[PDB]
Amino acid sequence: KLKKVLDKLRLKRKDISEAAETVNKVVERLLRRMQKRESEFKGVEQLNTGSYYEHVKISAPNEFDVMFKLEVPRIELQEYYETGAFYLVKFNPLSHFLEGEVLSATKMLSKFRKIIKEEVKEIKDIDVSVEKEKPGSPAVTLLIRNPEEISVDIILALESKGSWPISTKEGLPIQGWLGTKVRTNLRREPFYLVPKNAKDGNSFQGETWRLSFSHTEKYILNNHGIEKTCCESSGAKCCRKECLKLMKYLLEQLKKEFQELDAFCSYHVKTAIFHMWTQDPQDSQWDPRNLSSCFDKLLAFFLECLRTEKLDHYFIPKFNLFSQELIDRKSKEFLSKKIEYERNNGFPIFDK
Amino acid sequence: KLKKVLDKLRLKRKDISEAAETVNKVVERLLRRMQKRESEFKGVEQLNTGSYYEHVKISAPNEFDVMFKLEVPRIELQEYYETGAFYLVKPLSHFLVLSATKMLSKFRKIIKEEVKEIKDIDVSVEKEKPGSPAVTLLIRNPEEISVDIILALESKGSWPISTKEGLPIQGWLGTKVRTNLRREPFYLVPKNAQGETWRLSFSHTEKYILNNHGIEKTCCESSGAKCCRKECLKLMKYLLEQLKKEFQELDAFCSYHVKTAIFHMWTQDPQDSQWDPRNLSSCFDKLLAFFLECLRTEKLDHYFIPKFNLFSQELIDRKSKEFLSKKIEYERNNGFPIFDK
DNA sequence: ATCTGTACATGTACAGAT
DNA sequence: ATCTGTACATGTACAGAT
DNA sequence: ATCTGTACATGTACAGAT
DNA sequence: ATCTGTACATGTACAGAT
Ligand SMILES: Nc1nc2c(ncn2[C@@H]2O[C@H](COP(=O)(O)O[C@@H]3[C@H](O)[C@@H](COP(=O)(O)OP(=O)(O)OP(=O)(O)O)O[C@H]3n3cnc4c(=O)[nH]c(N)nc43)[C@@H](O)[C@H]2O)c(=O)[nH]1
Ligand SMILES: Nc1nc2c(ncn2[C@@H]2O[C@H](COP(=O)(O)O[C@@H]3[C@H](O)[C@@H](COP(=O)(O)OP(=O)(O)OP(=O)(O)O)O[C@H]3n3cnc4c(=O)[nH]c(N)nc43)[C@@H](O)[C@H]2O)c(=O)[nH]1
Ligand SMILES: [Mn+2]
Ligand SMILES: [Mn+2]
Ligand SMILES: [Mn+2]
Ligand SMILES: [Mn+2]
Ligand SMILES: [Zn+2]
Ligand SMILES: [Zn+2]
Repeated sequence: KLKKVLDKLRLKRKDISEAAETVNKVVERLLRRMQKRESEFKGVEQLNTGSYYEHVKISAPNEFDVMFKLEVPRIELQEYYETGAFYLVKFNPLSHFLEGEVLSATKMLSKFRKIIKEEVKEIKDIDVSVEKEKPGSPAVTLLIRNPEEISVDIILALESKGSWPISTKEGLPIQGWLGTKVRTNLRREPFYLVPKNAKDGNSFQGETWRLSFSHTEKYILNNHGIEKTCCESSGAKCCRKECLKLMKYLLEQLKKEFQELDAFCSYHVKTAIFHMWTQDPQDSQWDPRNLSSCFDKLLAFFLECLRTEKLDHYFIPKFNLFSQELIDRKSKEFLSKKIEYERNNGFPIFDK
Repeated sequence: KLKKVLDKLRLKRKDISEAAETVNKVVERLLRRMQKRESEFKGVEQLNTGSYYEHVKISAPNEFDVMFKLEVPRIELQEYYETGAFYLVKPLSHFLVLSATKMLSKFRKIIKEEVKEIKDIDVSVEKEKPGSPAVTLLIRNPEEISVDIILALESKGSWPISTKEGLPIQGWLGTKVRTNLRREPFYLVPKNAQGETWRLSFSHTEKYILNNHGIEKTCCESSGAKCCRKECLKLMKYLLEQLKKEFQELDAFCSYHVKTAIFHMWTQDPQDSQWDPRNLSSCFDKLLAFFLECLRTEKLDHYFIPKFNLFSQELIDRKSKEFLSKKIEYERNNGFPIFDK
């Protein structure tokens, strides 16, 4: 039943190679342009992120996420009104994006965007354009057409190599699951800042950046067991990723049908399951034979998050992704009724 | 019982700090002399190895092992008579085939000279034992402390073909750990087999394993469950040391035999729950049983180099092995009287 | 003549295909 | 059960630069 | 290139609780 | 007797500064 759904959701090697070969050409070309004729983004490095590179992309290989990360030493952060996740950056190639020592996200994103657009114009063996800028998005989104519509988000990121900001001190609670050595090593990796980029008429709007832990999330997805052999060729398979896929599909299906659910996103699902993985750390609590129970307990957990208006960021405990300020109580109650319905009627929306 | 023995074997924080502070002074000084003064070993780097740094040193902090590793360009290895572990190898121009003995001699000469210039510590250089890669230092606070300074070539290429089927950790530590470990460099120490032969060393890998030894990532961490893997190693090591001090029939045996055996046992019994502290006795007993089988069948393969049998007739006499078997069997069946000495 | 940033060479895990 | 494409990590060769 | 500062893992020592 | 919490000690990886 749920196994037959996962069969449908499974990507096909044919579609994967056709998608990947075209995506790599465009990314490769954009990346080379960044390290050229004294461009402000010379030295920028590529880091593949998101569902496709975590092997939890469902249905089709039609959306890819790439981080163009730039190392910036000597930066100091100021936390933006105790939000936990938003910061001003302060201190040179990047001199054109400054204003009284404060690095403007929107100025930097604009030039980044301008360059990409120019480079996309010079591609004439692929049908590829740049999507209209959505406010509140750090991404420059490319729309490719070959066998299929394919989205690529190119995400500008500042890379800092110092210790993670204090707001994350109590985050990443993997001690009982992946352990203290994994946590210490992960926290020795750099942290990343992407441009917030909203037009919410607030102070420091265009100079605000948001933390990103996509690199850490990637490691976790691909190293997700308490046993080192979880899902390896001499280990036992778990159903952790399969649950993620199923929850992701439920949300996508609902989202494409109801615009009441615009505020919700797959990152909500990803964050919830990270908490569940912490709560149930044993690989045996994610046995393939117990896919139904496992999926069901995930749904149950997500409903509790919705009811209590509380789903803390996994890395930044005080940043509540389900705050009244972010998502209306009505939106949450709408999604609760929709989830509850599917759960109690055999998930009819899986058959669409 | 066995818990009371481990109490005795436990090092003391006081002795640890007193030993370490003196060892570090001498190593620090020797290391600087290798670079800061223009010698053929400029660029050599320090890597601490062995029981003390694996936290399986027993009784006293009186023996320390340090690798002075030197990165070298693309060398090519020729396997020395299919032994698996020994190879001829191809600034260092003075030691030309790169001669282990010639290189070790200069290394040794330098160290000896530097030790002469130390006048706040009582420290000398032990007489060279042939077939030893080490320059051994003898220190005295009031207490005797040995330090082996081990010259190593560091090579960054793929590990030699003789190791392809070694490190069988797939069902224990897993395929990702194995692949990553095998991406680290490998090392060659001048252990002669003759004077131009080097021996492979995986002390760096053994160190990672000792400190990352569970199937669960949390084994022995503050939010994990403690196992008795290291405690078994300690106990087996003590049994051998105690026997070795009493019988010179056992001169050919060493702690590396014990370490290799337990590596195989850890592979054979990968589950952390098969090494529960509550089952220390069973665990120790099954280790003894395994070691006796190695002795009976004259077979204890190197963990990294499967075809190199450390218990070959060529290395240890059948009589030595039969002697050790009777001695182990006796202790096992009489409540380990030798633990009370 | 030497040095180097870029591209390729080699290996393997994951997961889909047979 | 075996086989195969993609991604990703680490090493090294080399045309263009110094 | 070398050195120091920071953070945290792995030990040990011991008291109060179980 | 064992376990748990705190203190005290050493080791070790890596970033930023010199
Ligand atoms: N791909 C995708 N796009 C979505 C989803 N829901 C909405 N969108 C599109 O995002 C734009 C508006 O931004 P948003 O803040 O509402 O959406 C972001 C982000 O786009 C989304 C997750 O996308 P992703 O990074 O590609 O996800 P992943 O690769 O893990 O899975 P998959 O792509 O298979 O779904 O979540 C939102 N978001 C909020 N906070 C975060 C955060 O910290 N990190 C990330 N990565 N995303 C965050 C509009 O174009 C809208 O259509 C959605 O589910 N998927
Ligand atoms: N410390 C120590 N020394 C020993 C032991 N048995 C003999 N010796 C002394 O070593 C001289 C050389 O003879 P050998 O080649 O038989 O001895 C080596 C090596 O010395 C010994 C293990 O010593 P280690 O490396 O310090 O061990 P670790 O630090 O892990 O444990 P601990 O110090 O707590 O015991 O084993 C022998 N050996 C043989 N092959 C290897 C190998 O591949 N690697 C290593 N590391 N050792 C190997 C003798 O003259 C004698 O004085 C002994 O048990 N311990
Ligand atoms: Mn995505
Ligand atoms: Mn995206
Ligand atoms: Mn030793
Ligand atoms: Mn030694
Ligand atoms: Zn798994
Ligand atoms: Zn353990």
